[PDB]
Amino acid sequence: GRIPLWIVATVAGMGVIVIVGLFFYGAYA
Amino acid sequence: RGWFDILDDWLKRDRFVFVGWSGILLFPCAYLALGGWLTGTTFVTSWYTHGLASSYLEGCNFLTVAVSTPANSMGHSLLLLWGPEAQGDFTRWCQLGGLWTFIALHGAFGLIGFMLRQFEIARLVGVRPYNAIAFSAPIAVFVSVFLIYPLGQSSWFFAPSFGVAAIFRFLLFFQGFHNWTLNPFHMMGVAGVLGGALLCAIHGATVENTLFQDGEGASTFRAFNPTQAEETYSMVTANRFWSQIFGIAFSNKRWLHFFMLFVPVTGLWMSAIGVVGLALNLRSYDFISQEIRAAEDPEFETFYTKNLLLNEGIRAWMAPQDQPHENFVFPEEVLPRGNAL
Amino acid sequence: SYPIFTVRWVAVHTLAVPTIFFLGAIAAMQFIQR
Amino acid sequence: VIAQLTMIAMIGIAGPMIIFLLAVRRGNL
Amino acid sequence: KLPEAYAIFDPLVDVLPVIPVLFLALAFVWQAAVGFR
Amino acid sequence: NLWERFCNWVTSTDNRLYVGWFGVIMIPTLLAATICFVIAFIAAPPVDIDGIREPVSGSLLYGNNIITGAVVPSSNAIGLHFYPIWEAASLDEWLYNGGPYQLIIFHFLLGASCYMGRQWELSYRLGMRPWICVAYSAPLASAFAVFLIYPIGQGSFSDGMPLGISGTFNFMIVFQAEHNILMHPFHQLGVAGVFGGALFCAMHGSLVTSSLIRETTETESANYGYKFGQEEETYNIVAAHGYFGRLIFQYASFNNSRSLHFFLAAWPVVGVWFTALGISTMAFNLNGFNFNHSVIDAKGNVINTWADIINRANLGMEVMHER
Amino acid sequence: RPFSDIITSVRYWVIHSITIPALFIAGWLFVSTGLAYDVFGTPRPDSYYAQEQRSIPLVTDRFEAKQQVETFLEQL
Amino acid sequence: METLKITVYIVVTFFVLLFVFGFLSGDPARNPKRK
Amino acid sequence: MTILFQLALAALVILSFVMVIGVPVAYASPQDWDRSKQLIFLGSGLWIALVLVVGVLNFFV
Amino acid sequence: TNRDQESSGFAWWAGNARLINLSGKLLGAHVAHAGLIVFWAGAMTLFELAHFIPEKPMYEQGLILIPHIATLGWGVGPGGEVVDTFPFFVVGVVHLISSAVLGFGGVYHAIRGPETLEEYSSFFGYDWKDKNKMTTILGFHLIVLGIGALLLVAKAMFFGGLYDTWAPGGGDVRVITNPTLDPRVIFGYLLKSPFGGEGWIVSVNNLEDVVGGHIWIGLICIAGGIWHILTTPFGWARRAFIWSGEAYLSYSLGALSMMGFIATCFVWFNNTVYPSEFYGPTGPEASQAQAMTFLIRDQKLGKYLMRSPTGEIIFGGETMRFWDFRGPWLEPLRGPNGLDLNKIKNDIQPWQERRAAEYMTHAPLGSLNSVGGVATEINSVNFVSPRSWLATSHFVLAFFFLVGHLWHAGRARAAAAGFEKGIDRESEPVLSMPSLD
Ligand code: CLA
Ligand code: CLA
Ligand code: CLA
Ligand code: CLA
Ligand code: CLA
Ligand SMILES: CC1=C(/C=C/C(C)=C/C=C/C(C)=C/C=C/C=C(C)/C=C/C=C(C)/C=C/C2=C(C)CCCC2(C)C)C(C)(C)CCC1
Ligand SMILES: CC1=C(/C=C/C(C)=C/C=C/C(C)=C/C=C/C=C(C)/C=C/C=C(C)/C=C/C2=C(C)CCCC2(C)C)C(C)(C)CCC1
Ligand SMILES: CC1=C(/C=C/C(C)=C/C=C/C(C)=C/C=C/C=C(C)/C=C/C=C(C)/C=C/C2=C(C)CCCC2(C)C)C(C)(C)CCC1
Ligand SMILES: CC1=C(/C=C/C(C)=C/C=C/C(C)=C/C=C/C=C(C)/C=C/C=C(C)/C=C/C2=C(C)CCCC2(C)C)C(C)(C)CCC1
Ligand SMILES: [Cl-]
Ligand SMILES: [Fe+2]
Repeated sequence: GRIPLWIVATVAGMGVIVIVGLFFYGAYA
Repeated sequence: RGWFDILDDWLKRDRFVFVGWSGILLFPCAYLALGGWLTGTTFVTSWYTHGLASSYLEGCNFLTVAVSTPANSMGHSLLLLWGPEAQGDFTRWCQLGGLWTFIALHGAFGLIGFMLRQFEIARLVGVRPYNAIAFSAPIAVFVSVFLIYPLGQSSWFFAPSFGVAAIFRFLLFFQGFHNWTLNPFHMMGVAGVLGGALLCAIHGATVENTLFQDGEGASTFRAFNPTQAEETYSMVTANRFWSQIFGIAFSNKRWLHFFMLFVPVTGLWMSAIGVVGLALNLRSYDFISQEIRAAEDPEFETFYTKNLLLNEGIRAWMAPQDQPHENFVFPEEVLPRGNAL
Repeated sequence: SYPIFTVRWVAVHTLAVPTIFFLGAIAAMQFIQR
Repeated sequence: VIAQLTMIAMIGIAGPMIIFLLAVRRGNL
Repeated sequence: KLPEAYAIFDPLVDVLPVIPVLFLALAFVWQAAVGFR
Repeated sequence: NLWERFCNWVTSTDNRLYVGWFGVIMIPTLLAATICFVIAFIAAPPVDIDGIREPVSGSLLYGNNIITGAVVPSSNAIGLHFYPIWEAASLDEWLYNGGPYQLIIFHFLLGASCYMGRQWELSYRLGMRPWICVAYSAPLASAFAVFLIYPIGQGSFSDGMPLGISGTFNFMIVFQAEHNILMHPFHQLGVAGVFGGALFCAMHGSLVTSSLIRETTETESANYGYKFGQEEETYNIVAAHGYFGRLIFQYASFNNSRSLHFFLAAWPVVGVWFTALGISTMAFNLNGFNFNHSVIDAKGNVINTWADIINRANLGMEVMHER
Repeated sequence: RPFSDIITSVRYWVIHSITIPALFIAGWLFVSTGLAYDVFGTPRPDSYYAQEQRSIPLVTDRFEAKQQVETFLEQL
Repeated sequence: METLKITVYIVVTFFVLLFVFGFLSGDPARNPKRK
Repeated sequence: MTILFQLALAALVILSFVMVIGVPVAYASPQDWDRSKQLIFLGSGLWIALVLVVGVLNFFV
Repeated sequence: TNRDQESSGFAWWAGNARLINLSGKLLGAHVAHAGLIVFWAGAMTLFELAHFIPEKPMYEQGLILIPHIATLGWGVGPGGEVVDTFPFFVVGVVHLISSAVLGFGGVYHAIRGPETLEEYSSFFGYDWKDKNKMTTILGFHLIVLGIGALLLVAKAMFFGGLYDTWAPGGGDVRVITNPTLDPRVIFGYLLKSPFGGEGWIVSVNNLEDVVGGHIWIGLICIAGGIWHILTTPFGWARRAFIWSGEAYLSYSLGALSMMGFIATCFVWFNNTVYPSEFYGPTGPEASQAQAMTFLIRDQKLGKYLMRSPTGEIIFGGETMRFWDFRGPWLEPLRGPNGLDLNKIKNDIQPWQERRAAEYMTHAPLGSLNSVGGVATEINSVNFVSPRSWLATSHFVLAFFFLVGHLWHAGRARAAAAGFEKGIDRESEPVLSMPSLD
């Protein structure tokens, strides 16, 4: 039915963290 | 009714984002300025105008990307995409710095649109338009720095580029070439900004620490009701505290909030006046009496003379790469050094 | 009940579609041999 | 390398996995 | 490096010091699960 | 007895200026620092801030105006040594080596710490919540960073900020030369703190001024619409919130006055905390980001960025401020 | 119309699990093909300089700057 | 120099002792609420 | 015994993952908690034994 | 029970303040946090060990925890050379396993354990206003801390010793046989000026004084623990302090802030308990080593000496601000009047020259993206000294803990007096006062 809002928030945060970490990894490479 | 009244009714409907008549100017121009900055810092080089890499595609990071100014040989050309420099070629337009003038002009008209939006919403809601009056100071700063200052100088090249490290270069350029810290209008601007930050912190802390107990919760935020008529904090206690701590205190809340309006707006306006002066190289570079004294007396040394030496070093060591159109070749012997004096 | 395509939708998508396009472009830049 | 990313993704799922399991089981979360 | 028998656990050791920070994040996840009540 | 009457007077809320115990430390130290600062700024002799016996004249009587005048920091030969008047052979030697700077900064730092304590003390005596002193801890940390912590890290009070206007500008330029503070994220957080503090100050002032409830006529100032100690609020926060919610979107606008004023306190205080910590960490030579030669082409040639222009300017400052 | 009420629905995530990866891949292919270099005129890492000479191709004319850029691009 | 040192030491000691014994003299009771 | 010690360490890692992900979800869900308690007791004893075994097998490699 | 705003009065962002009058859950939070600390110790040790090259110096590899183990003499030999790396592994593994145990206990007491301990026990159940119980717990913890200090003493005197950088030849692991138990020297360190050339307790320059001071501090902590177990606070102490949990927290916050500042200055200046073989040279050490190396070169070809404010022969130039530096590679060459020119011409050893060159190269100068050299350097070397990282991090932590001390001390006073939630509208204290003018 409805996805819980905290699940959406957590996965969006993890995607944001992965994107930022990829940018820093490229900054070191 | 007529088509104008129907359009006016639709433009001023309550929605999530208010549009208004001013939205027609604001939203396209603000969108284009922001999107042009993102596009330039992601993809567009500064190799042919500055000899610099300034995009993510070239390997720069968030601090070092910039939409750089056009080359000095462009003069003050508007650099329209259909203009005689680009001639409709989008790629050449990007290589020649046309995105800088794109962002600057669309940002200027977007700032106009935002101030008109402030007026329009103040008129519809029913409040006085003091927010637009306060927004006149960032507009004055933007116009003086990004438009009036390069128009006074030789070209758009000496305007600030839209980037973090480019703005830092602009700061250091103004120190080295203009002695901008010595300018009294910049001093009034610094006083306005720092006093505004002080007033912000001190008013927030004073209100937070003179609150009335309006609930039994230890976290006091929920004890405020937006529709209540009583003030949420004690002005008498705050006045007493600052009278006994500092000597003086606000006793009129309206004068306090007008003063919070007044201080940073006046500071930014004074700094804009100083930048207008710097557009014509009307600097506060030196004190004539101190220069005469230093010329007569070789042992006379103040912090002002040391700052002049630092400015000379900045100019000579940054000019060949910061102004590559001039083809400055400074041999190592003419470069100022501390062990050479 | 609630409509789909409003002014809020246009504002969100004009900010969000090029954001995802640019993020993909910037990641592909992260995997470029310097 | 793939092993380090796999392990950190495994742990960073394992935390929210505890939260999700406790939310499903209706515990004292 | 590590002792030579402890050789296939190098990625795990590489991600070990990160873990306490996640605990802080975990609190917010838990607080998001209960709606920050 | 005498001590009880003295204690009742010291902690009295009926004094025009509150003293308190923090005040019995604060008043003599700040008075000493003020008197010594005025005398040094007017009439101090030149100070050999280096050891090369080439003194820097900072007072008004020796050829400075208000802008160029300063109290010169103590000598590099002193270093971090405690240099009171009695540790010099003569008063002229104490003045020559920059002893007034040490006296002024030590009394000032002590007095300003006790100013923070006195703010807490009066808030306690008036039944207030106590956290105005926490907000004051951000400029106090900045003063400690530029007067004490940076000299400790660099190993000499000659590297403290001079007590003047042009001396302050010299401190800024040399700091950028040696540490690249503009590229330090803590200083960037500080700039965000002060620019945002000015923005939010102008914003809150303009929004409260915009929504003032009509109590007067056009022939009188609107400030007379407010009376000191009135129970009712002088402006309509609902109207201001409706305006600001329509200006951006509804959920970017505070509807809670207490949350709004906490944000007003919190933003510049945290920003100035971080910039004070930035000065304090560059004291131990943990400098700003160094992006020199970060773009290389296929043939190995360096492609300059804006950071390399900043580096050239920093090199120009660095070769000038030495020797 | 509430943002939480739509991002917590399933239809939103079906539509955007389709659309968001396609836009990400489109940006990825915009860079990884090299079309971005051609569109915005950004030099490739081997085309900053000529074969041997190390001169930055600054433009020095206003009305023939396009020809100066074309002349430099014709040298590599 | 030394008489100045003794004078400064006496004054500093006097004010520091004032501070310490003043905050020892029932300071939490000196508030308009409880005690 | 390189193969035995590596297997013991892998079992220690897997059991530590089970205990990390399973002890709080049993402590905070008190329904039918006797079985959960005996499972936690067995897991803790096996974890202590695995730590001791990994230490001595490290000494025996 | 008390896990929301309505029941507790605290929001989610102050939700740990819901633990104040809940002794079992508070104990769970503390034990779980201690598990976090031990976990970081073990995991960071294993991380540093995994990338550790024992041949290269530690300070070139971004290490802060392995130098702490090496300073205790575990795994090191003469000159700071690593002769074994297994003790680092043991320290990391034992910390990791103990952190698993502490995490189990913290999770148990936070979730499954009793919410309050006053029903289950009288020994562990406490009230914040119970001054005798608070002093009893303080006494227990004082005895534990004294035992820890004596554990350091036992490591120094009976189990291998400590790494002495002041040992002749270039430092070695030495057993401390004669600790300085004379209270005159120890409390002279306590009474020394913190300014330049004196430096307070940061200026301790031999391990005999370190071990003697730790014997004194262990005996003092044990005696104070016994004193607080067997006594109750006096009238002046009851009248002086606020007796509540937030007040005790604020007292500890002020103490920790002071300790953080002291540790910052200790790791920045002291090269005895932070040997330069492991942490790298100090700033003064690197500057003086540059002056020494330049003097040696220029003599190998009088240009680097001056006469100091007090008459000693010191190095010249900007390094004259660092003339109070003392180092093991330099003190053989310092005579009664300072640096003797004859000792630097015909009495120097190769190890001192090698130390001086290595320390000249690795000055504590770096950038936030870990690039060495001055701010105007190309991105050539990837090195920031561990001294810089430790000093900067602990200054930041010490300042924020001073801020937290101010916050919690003010809130404890306001809450004890009863106006922490705001001003009572019905009786505002300023309104009953007469006007100032
Ligand atoms: C709010 C809307 C708005 C506004 C105010 C502007 C404003 C501007 N844009 Mg712009 N733009 C917009 C939206 C807007 N834009 C949108 C939505 C796009 C994307 C499609 C663009 C894309 C764009 C590009 C690509 C460029 C600009 C540029 C410019 C600048 C110069 C424009 C110029 O010289 O033409 C002025 C033209 C008019 C004012 C039209 C007046 C119409 C008259 C009054 C009616 C009568 C005309 C008549 C019927 C026609 C007869 C013609 C016949 C004789 C042949 C100017 C600041 C240029 C720039 O920034 O240079 C650096 C540029 O190159 N714009
Ligand atoms: C060091 C960090 C730390 C620690 C130890 C605690 C500890 C605690 N908090 Mg807390 N908190 C923290 C940070 C921390 N907090 C932060 C950063 C915030 C801000 C978001 C909060 C906000 C907050 C609120 C708002 C509340 C608490 C409460 C509590 C207490 C009860 C929690 C509970 O019942 O869990 C319930 C949650 C669960 C059962 C979910 C599972 C969580 C488990 C423990 C995860 C364990 C993971 C770990 C890897 C397992 C290892 C086990 C293995 C060793 C065998 C507990 C003592 C509550 C309280 O005071 O109670 C009266 C309360 O209302 N906290
Ligand atoms: C041993 C130290 C210690 C202890 C036990 C406490 C305990 C407490 N504090 Mg306190 N505090 C401390 C140090 C400490 N503090 C310090 C050093 C400061 C200064 C910054 C403060 C400032 C402070 C304030 C301003 C307040 C408290 C409050 C509280 C109470 C509730 C805390 C809570 O739920 O937080 C929940 C935890 C969070 C919301 C987490 C916040 C996240 C932090 C700020 C960012 C961390 C960044 C990290 C270090 C690095 C980046 C990580 C990366 C992921 C980005 C509780 C009694 C509250 C109170 O008075 O209640 C009575 C309150 O309002 N504290
Ligand atoms: C700060 C530390 C601390 C404190 C004060 C307590 C306090 C308590 N625990 Mg607890 N516990 C802790 C840590 C702590 N625990 C840890 C780390 C674990 C995981 C192993 C546990 C696991 C645990 C369980 C599973 C239970 C308790 C229970 C109890 C309660 C009764 C204890 C009793 O009767 O034992 C009497 C005293 C002893 C048996 C003596 C124990 C001596 C130990 C084993 C040796 C210690 C050596 C040395 C001093 C410690 C050095 C550690 C150092 C490295 C830090 C009491 C409130 C019980 C409870 O609440 O029931 C309702 C219960 O069932 N605890
Ligand atoms: C963690 C350590 C700790 C803590 C928190 C306490 C806490 C306490 N002790 Mg205590 N104590 C300890 C360790 C500790 N003790 C140890 C190890 C010993 C053995 C030596 C003692 C011996 C002891 C005795 C004999 C007495 C106490 C007392 C007290 C109580 C009053 C504290 C007070 O007003 O002192 C604050 C200190 C002062 C008011 C003295 C003036 C300090 C000046 C102003 C500051 C100077 C320091 C300055 C910052 C510079 C630092 C370095 C300097 C020395 C050069 C309080 C409950 C008293 C009590 O009530 O007994 C039950 C008491 O008479 N303690
Ligand atoms: C110029 C031009 C144009 C235009 C275009 C446009 C309009 C575009 C747009 C564009 C866009 C519109 C883009 C976007 C982008 C974005 C991005 C790229 C983003 C990123 C992000 C990130 C990175 C994130 C961040 C964050 C934040 C901010 C906060 C928190 C943290 C984080 C980090 C998460 C046209 C053709 C018309 C015309 C011609 C010219
Ligand atoms: C030693 C080791 C181990 C252990 C481990 C552990 C102990 C773990 C834990 C872990 C954990 C404990 C984890 C956690 C995680 C978490 C996460 C990953 C989270 C995140 C978060 C986020 C993403 C957020 C979001 C949000 C919210 C929710 C709200 C607001 C908004 C935001 C966005 C902020 C093992 C067994 C493996 C094995 C052996 C080794
Ligand atoms: C209360 C609570 C909390 C917290 C919690 C905590 C904080 C906990 C802790 C916990 C902990 C603290 C844990 C720990 C764990 C650990 C473990 C489980 C470990 C394991 C390990 C192992 C298994 C090892 C292995 C090895 C070896 C033996 C050698 C070398 C290699 C390797 C590494 C593989 C929170 C905030 C969330 C929320 C609210 C509630
Ligand atoms: C190990 C060692 C050592 C030794 C050490 C020692 C022996 C220490 C001790 C120390 C000590 C023995 C310390 C003490 C401290 C103290 C303090 C820190 C105090 C505080 C106080 C207070 C806080 C008070 C307050 C008050 C007042 C002011 C008034 C009234 C109110 C009240 C109560 C609040 C040495 C260096 C030789 C060497 C190296 C190693
Ligand atoms: Cl200079
Ligand atoms: Fe206000």
